[PDB]
Amino acid sequence: SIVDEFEELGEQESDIDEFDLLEG
Amino acid sequence: PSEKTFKQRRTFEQRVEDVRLIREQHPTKIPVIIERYKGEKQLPVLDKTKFLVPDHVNMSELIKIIRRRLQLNANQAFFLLVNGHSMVSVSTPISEVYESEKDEDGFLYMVYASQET
Repeated sequence: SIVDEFEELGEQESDIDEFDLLEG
Repeated sequence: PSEKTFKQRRTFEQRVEDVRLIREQHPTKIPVIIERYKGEKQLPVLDKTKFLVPDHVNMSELIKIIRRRLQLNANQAFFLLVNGHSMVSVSTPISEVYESEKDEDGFLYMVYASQET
């Protein structure tokens, strides 16, 4: 019932971002 | 997993400010925290614990909503304890329950368990 969202950096390309959502 | 209740995860001031915003944006709703009794063992965990309940909904109606969310058998025992203790009137609109049982922070806290004591 807790969520921690991590964004992945250094990811080109392009306009799409990646998040890793950890649900515990 | 998180072991912490809503009160242990949010400061008093954060909770007071949540209630103020909910009050201004939802004037006919009661903000209710519904958590599984701390050692409850028969009943499952609810997917979510934070709800806005319309003023007119009484405890009988709320109980049946939560039971259906928990996918309970009709025969399974379930109690919803408000501000610590079994509620005697189940016809009372939650807006009036709120007036007598709301926490100092402005939320209404309930716990569900397989028995009342």
